[PDB]
Amino acid sequence: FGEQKDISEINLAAGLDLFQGDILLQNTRWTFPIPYILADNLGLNAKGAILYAFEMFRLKSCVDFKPYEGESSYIIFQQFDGCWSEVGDQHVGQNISIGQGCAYKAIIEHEILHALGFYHEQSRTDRDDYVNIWWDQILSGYQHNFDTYTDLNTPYDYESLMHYQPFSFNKNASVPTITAKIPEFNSIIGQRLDFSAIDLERLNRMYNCTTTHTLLDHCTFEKANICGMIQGTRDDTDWAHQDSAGEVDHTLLGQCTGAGYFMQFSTSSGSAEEAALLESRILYPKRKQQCLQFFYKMTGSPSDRLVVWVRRDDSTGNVRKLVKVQTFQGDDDHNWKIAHVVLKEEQKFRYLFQGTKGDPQNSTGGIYLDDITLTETPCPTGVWTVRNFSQVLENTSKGDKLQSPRFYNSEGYGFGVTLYPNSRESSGYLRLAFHVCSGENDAILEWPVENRQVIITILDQEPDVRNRMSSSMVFTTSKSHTSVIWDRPSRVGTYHTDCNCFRSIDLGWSGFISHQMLKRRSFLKNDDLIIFVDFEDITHLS
Amino acid sequence: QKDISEINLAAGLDLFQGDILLQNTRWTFPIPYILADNLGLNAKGAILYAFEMFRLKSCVDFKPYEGESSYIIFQQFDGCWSEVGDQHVGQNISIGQGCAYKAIIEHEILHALGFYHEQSNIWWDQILSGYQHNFDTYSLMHYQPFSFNKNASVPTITNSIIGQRLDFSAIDLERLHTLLDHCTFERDDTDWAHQDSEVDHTYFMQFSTSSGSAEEAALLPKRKQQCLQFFYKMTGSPSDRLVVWVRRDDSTGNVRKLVKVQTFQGDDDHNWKIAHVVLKEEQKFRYLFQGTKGDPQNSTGGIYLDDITLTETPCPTGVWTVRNFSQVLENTSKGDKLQSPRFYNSEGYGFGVTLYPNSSGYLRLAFHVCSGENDAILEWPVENRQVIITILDQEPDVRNRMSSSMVFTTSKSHTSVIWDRPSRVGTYHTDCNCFRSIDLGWSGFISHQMLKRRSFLKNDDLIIFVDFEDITHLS
Amino acid sequence: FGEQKDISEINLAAGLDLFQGDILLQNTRWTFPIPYILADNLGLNAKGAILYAFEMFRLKSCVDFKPYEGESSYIIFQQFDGCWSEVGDQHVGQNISIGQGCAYKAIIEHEILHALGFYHEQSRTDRDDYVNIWWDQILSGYQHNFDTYTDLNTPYDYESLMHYQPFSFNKNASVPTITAKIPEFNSIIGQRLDFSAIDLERLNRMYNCTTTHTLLDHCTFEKANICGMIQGTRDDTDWAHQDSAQAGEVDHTLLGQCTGAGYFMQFSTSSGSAEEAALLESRILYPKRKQQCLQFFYKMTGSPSDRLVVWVRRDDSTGNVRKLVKVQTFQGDDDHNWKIAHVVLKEEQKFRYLFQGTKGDPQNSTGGIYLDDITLTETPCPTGVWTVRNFSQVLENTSKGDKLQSPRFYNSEGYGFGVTLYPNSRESSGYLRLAFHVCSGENDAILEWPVENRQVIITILDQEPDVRNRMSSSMVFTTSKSHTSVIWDRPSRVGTYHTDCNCFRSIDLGWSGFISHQMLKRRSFLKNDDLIIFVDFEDITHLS
Amino acid sequence: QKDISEINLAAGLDLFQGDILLQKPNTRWTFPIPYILADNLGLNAKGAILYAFEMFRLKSCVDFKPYEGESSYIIFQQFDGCWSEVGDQHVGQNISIGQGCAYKAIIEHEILHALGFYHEQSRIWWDQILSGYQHNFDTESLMHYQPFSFNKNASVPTINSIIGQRLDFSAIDLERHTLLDHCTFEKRDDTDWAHQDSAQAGEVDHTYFMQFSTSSGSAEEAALLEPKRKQQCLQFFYKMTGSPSDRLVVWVRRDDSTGNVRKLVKVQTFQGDDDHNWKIAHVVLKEEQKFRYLFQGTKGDPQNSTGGIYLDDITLTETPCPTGVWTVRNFSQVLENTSKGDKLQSPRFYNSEGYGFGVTLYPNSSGYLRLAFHVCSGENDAILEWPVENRQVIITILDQEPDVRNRMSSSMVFTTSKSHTSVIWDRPSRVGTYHTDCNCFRSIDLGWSGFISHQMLKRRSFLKNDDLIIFVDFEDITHLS
Ligand SMILES: [Ca+2]
Ligand SMILES: [Ca+2]
Ligand SMILES: [Ca+2]
Ligand SMILES: [Ca+2]
Ligand SMILES: [Ca+2]
Ligand SMILES: [Ca+2]
Repeated sequence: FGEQKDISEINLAAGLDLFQGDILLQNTRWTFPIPYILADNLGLNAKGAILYAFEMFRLKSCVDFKPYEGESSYIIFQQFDGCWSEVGDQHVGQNISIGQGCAYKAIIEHEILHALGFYHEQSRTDRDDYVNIWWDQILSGYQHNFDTYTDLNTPYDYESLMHYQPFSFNKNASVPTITAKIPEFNSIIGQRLDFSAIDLERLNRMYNCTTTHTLLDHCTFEKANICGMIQGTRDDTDWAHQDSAGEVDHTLLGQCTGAGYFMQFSTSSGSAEEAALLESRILYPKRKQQCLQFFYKMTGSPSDRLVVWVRRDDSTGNVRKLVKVQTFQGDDDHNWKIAHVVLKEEQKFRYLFQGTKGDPQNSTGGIYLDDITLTETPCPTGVWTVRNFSQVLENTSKGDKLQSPRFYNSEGYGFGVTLYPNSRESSGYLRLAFHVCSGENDAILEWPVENRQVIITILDQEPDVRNRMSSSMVFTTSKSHTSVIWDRPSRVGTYHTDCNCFRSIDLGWSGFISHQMLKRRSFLKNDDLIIFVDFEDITHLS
Repeated sequence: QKDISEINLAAGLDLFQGDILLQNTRWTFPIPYILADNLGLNAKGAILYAFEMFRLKSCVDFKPYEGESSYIIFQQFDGCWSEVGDQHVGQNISIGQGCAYKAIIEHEILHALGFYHEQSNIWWDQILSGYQHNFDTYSLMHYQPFSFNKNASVPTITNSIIGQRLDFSAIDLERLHTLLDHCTFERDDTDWAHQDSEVDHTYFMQFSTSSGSAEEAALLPKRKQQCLQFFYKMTGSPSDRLVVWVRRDDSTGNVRKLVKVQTFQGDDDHNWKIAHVVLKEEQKFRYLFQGTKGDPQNSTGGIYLDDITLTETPCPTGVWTVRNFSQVLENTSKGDKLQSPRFYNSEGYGFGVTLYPNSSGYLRLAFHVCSGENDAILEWPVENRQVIITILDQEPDVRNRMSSSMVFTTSKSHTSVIWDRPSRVGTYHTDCNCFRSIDLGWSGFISHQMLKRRSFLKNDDLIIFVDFEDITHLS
Repeated sequence: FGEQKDISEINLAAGLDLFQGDILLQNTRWTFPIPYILADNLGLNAKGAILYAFEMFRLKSCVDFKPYEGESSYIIFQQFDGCWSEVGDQHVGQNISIGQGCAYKAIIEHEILHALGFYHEQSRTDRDDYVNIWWDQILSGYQHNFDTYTDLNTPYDYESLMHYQPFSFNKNASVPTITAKIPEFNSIIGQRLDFSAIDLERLNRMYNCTTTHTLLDHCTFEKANICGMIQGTRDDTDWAHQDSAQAGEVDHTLLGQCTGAGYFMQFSTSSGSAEEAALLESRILYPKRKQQCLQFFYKMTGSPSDRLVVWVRRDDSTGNVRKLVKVQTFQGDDDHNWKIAHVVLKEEQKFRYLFQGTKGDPQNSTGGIYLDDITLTETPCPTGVWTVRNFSQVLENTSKGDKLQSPRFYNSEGYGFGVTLYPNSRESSGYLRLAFHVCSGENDAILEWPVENRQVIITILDQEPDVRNRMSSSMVFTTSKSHTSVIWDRPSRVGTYHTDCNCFRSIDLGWSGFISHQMLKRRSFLKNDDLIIFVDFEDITHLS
Repeated sequence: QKDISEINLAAGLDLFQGDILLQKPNTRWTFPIPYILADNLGLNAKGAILYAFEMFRLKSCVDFKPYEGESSYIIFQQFDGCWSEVGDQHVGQNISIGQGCAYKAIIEHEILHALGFYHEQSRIWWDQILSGYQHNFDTESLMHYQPFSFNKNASVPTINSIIGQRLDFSAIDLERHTLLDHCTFEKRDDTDWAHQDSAQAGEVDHTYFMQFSTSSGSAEEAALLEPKRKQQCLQFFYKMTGSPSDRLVVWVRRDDSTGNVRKLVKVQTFQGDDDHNWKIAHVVLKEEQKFRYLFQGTKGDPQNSTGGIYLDDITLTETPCPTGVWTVRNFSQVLENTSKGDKLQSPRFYNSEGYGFGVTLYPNSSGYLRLAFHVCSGENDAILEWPVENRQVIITILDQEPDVRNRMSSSMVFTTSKSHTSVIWDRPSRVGTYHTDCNCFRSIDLGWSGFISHQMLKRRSFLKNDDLIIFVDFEDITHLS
């Protein structure tokens, strides 16, 4: 794929001269939902990436989008030269361009923020206060892209998705055109992760947003009211709200004395098959599917059991009907784990955790919970936790590699992630690459695999899913990838002993994230690197 | 189970032909219906079960009475009766206590749909005085041999079929929504072979596993939910595997998106078997069987399929197949018993069936609740859950089936309360490592003559379906 | 004054039988600003208390209030029997009653939340999951006030100002009618401090609020961008940003409870040349009133010759922020603990606040200037501020009816006054008593006596840096000729002499149960073991 | 400072009566006069014109406002010479303020022409006039021709020591908005202020005076004696012979917003010391609604007091107060005892932005007094901008006359600029000389060697009480750029 280029490099290479690089110039605030059209010229990877960007907006703001219906104003997405947009609505159909390199989540989010009404962060009048502009290092004629002019009463943000990178319109790669007056920020400006917390604040103050479209419930256990959860009465005992005073919480990891709370069910005493029930408050879903994400730990007997249940409506408006959803079992890990459970609730319901004592005569520990989130989105297909990443990074040379355990999609395709901690082609970067694995389904499946989107995402472990800045990369499997890479691994795959399976050649972004960035933004919380991977058919957008 | 003529005689009624109230005349579907508050919750659940049978075997449909010129209201005021024919005005149907059995309910509804009795030799000298007019002239709709009878030693009508209470006969259905597909058979590496009687369960489809490479394979709605039923056999390696897949629409009108639904793994029972798979398809789709070779050298047989059906109904919560039932019925004295495996419902209650092949001249089934790993999250005593026990008619076409069924609702009135948490009221059995409740059921569930009568004992297998569902929402 | 009564007791004493104790049941959301009328029957203390409640709404939400002027829907405040309101926007007229005894901040805030559209927390459909109703302990014929009657995806709030106290409609004072299922919350339910965080979240979701009318700036320094502040270029050095991990350093935001987190600004005075300085400066701020209060925490361990100067830079009338004006000077002294400062600004045009540090004699200084927890609000600064050191040790070492007295403060007119604190209240076991008194001073000959129609507002500062999440306890009264033992005549006549001020103090008047000890220990009121009290004393004759 | 006739002669101009432009029924202005300050007009000249307009508003009903497109507007520009068109032309008309015309009395002259006036010139030493110019003599006043105007030989006047003054308007020039209150006293508390008639030796008025005695009664006994702009200056003369513990407090009572004036705000406190002479006080008021000023006298120690508090000559103007004030006692003795180049230095004064400054006085400059401004290092220096530029120095010798119509205060103005070198206005610790009296560096003095003549001081009331009172102002005018 190659290193992701900045929008200013793309539009310069495309021979454009729009105002401020990506802004085109031919009462101006939208009324939600914004009508959209994905045009036929727009490539399949770009269509998929645009719909992934819309899910981020719904998870983090009140912004929403719909297919066209004969409405007054609308956004048409097309594959023209360069990445560009027209700032604010303009009352008859406006056009966003995404083409020949623009198909990245953060670049599409950027072009949509222009259409919502935002200008560049560095375009504000008070740039001369926060950043230096090296005018002698800007390319000839392109100085006009650094001119200024709108009072939402908010501070200047170096993390803003709407900021230029240190090397924008730059005549020699050795010397940046922009530098921060606070030196720590020189490696922050022009990030391509996600919306900053100040970007979401400004979007919400401009559009009177007070709630998001796809977040139902969120609980870190840090308030004594336990987020309005309730304890069972028909069960033998109760969950204790503990305060981190030989264990640490996942919200703060014991870095704070007193602060830091988690729920515990002690398995070291009492009768076998005694249980404790923790239940949510009544929730009202707005989609057919939800993902319950939580962090848990087990140290007791292997026979101890954390079961996830739903109690849903009886169709008469009484929340009485139980259903058993997933079971987690005790083992030898003894560290905090991430769990995902797919719910499918179409009517009002509650989520319940049932801890149960398996062998209390041979247990000296228990079950722990922290950091719950419920979203109205699909759950990540594969999740890979690399323990002790800092030590992995210090013990590996350039071009040493780790491989995930084998994973499987809904159709039954097998796949995995290869991690190189010290990237061969990019010194000081981590390289992630995607490979297909042979499996028990290879005869019912189609080959070569095509039109499936791969989404790889490094999780920012921030407890509030709104403020997470997770790094993501996306691609679509195509016959144009040759060495065809995606043919049945049996014919061309390099055999591996650890799965008794054939792995395809791996085609992945050489620079996924810098080592410097990995250190910050809670990505390596607990020194665990957490990678999400999705592999899904997008042929229906064609 | 008492007869309708007995129930109405015991109620002290004197209706036309024993169960008709005499106060064009054909319905327009769906029939608008209202369930009265007086009507029992157990009766309401049984009435819904009867409605499902009507939709499955006939065009007849039932809808809530939001507004219509004519409709049916079900009452428990006095005995069991139904005015014959649509009255052009809202009519009335009575479901007497002791007549909640599904058969009795289907009978009353057949009168509302317009039927008179099938009999309408008669021994007039054996009839009760003052009831001879119920035998005047002018199947589920026939009198029993001892209807209005004065002396149990002699019948009023002459035999063993008449006044059956299984289901609609094929003639009752001929004289009168939820079936999608049915078949008796009469990109992948290899094909399934269509083969002839290695005897058919009804022709059958065979995928051979005795040759070639490992992991070679062969491939063969109006509501929200469906049940796929099929018969299968495996004789190859225990490594061999039958997989059930759905291919569904991607919403562009293209059935392409695969989803894996169930896997069946080879095992040492080499007989034919019955499987149920729940499909949850809300758009157009296909069901696919993937056969796959697990270890060809070790394998000396194949995978076989026969008697497929797909219905828009919930799959049975547990299924038990008692093998060599003729030999079981011979090998058991009165009060010898068999117990099913430990099944579970959606709420996680554990349960089973106890069978006593010699009850006199009847088989006896009884339901019991087993302790399970969910006993702490569950509610006790269990109430307002309906139990359905059914003996399957193995007839492959679901329209033609006359499956025996019985029903009851768990209630604090059942004492010896039988339904409290089994660890406190029940007794420990080593064979499940579990506590079993007292067993409650019917001493007369089916006659030994009946099991022989309608191919229930095909392959000498007896197949029992059991369901245990919360019906509190009807209250 | 006595103990503050609950709204249920006040209406029950008035013999009323309203819906849910305080609702009158004669598109239903308001359009801001809400038109209001303060009726002629409404007493002077109630008028002053209602205007004080409107300033809380403008600090914590987008709610705002304006004069009648002939609009179709308006709130009329009147002095009928009981404390009660209608619910929502009638669109014709709405009466809210601030009866006798209703004139306390949190009661007026409650009635205004009813008019904004809120019902009680203990009447929700899910309630029976979260609290127990002891039906045998309710008074005969009042059980309808605990019946169940709006879904915003918000959880059940025990802290809600809209929740009933444990003894509401109770037949026996020893047994509660309500108890929380989570047992810690039994002393939280029915609090009368302020809006909870969840109360404000629900108010803001229901009205599409994203900002507040009277907050201009806030900064705790916990983000490395220093909340949009900038360093000076014309000065001699820079302010550092320090992490509280070093021995002998501690941030005011988290007080080292967290480790590897907690930040403050430092200017070192332990080296360099005399009269070197450093500037730290705000973003460009746009005021919407004539007056502002800058509140910040500071500490000075350096030479008593070191100086912290607050400056403003304001617009020159060309639209360029260039004109400097000097505002306040703070000097080094021997109290090395954290201190609270308040500086009044009077800016009518866009401006920037600046802190200048200055090194005086670094030859003999081993310390420096420290800053944390800045806030700027469009409200008048507190007239007097009293910090009681080691309060937990004071509370343990004092007996019942021992006392402490504040320094002597002055109001704008020049009246001298102070606060008397009794840590272990005589009349209210487990409470702290605060009481006001007037002190003789150098202005007693120009001032009017007996002092009447002035309003006293006493507040205990919650110390939470983000002003939207403070739950400060506040109490109010108006000086009146009825107060006799007249208490408010010139202190040299009616007072007693005190050797500590060489002055005369009036008889002290206030609330014996000002706050419970359990409440002070729960929230940030005793942060660092400093208790911070604010007091105000202003003329409200113009509301008459 | 040169005369206007010399400035227009140096420009080589030949205008009607030397400074009137004639462009060709009855014409006369209707106030306020609309005006424009042109972009070509230098920064010192813009500031000097605005100081001249405050004199018009302080002394007359004349007023000035910005352009609104009416038929008549006056545009001020930097052409050659100082000149004007007499009276309203009924169209836009121009005033020229050339190089050297920035002095207030020259601007006041050109404006008097714009209002409509002619010189008092009337039927002169013809043999002393420059060849050809004789027509400019055809037929205290500011407009009166200077004695040496249109003169061929500096040894002899053409036209005695009063004529052609450049102080201010005479009373007669005013005879041909910003004063609120004025009193010379000549026409809840414990006791009263005594109106007193100067009948006791050693107790004489500054002009009758108001007296609060401190030699009897109890301590802390008191007596009380009780707008079109946002800001006002209360000027008064006071004296305090009593205890150093005695106080004079200035208080304001303002409208409470019901229309009743009851609220009291403490404004300034003045404290007794061992200077028993009359002092001049300035108190800034900031009143936007109706109000009363109050003086509270208070007895500090009646057991160690043999005197009192005295007040005289109150005035209240809707203008900023003077930034710094200096009172040179016994000037007549100073002027006799000093030689050429002996000096006195003012106490350090601070503007609103915090720049430290002062004045140097040389009493014998020949026969003139020399005043010069300097910047002093102070506690703010690190935070201030340097070199200081675009701040306007005004130095004024107050004519002590209590009625503000009758004052003729000598005033000079300049604007700090990088062009001033010997840059004089850089930070005094870099470019100045250190002094032990202030413990501070002082920048090089810049000012006028001929600020006023010793003759002019005697004629006016500047030397009342043998006090010379100097006012100084140092304010940012960058916004006029
Ligand atoms: Ca936690
Ligand atoms: Ca067959
Ligand atoms: Ca801090
Ligand atoms: Ca600096
Ligand atoms: Ca008096
Ligand atoms: Ca006088």
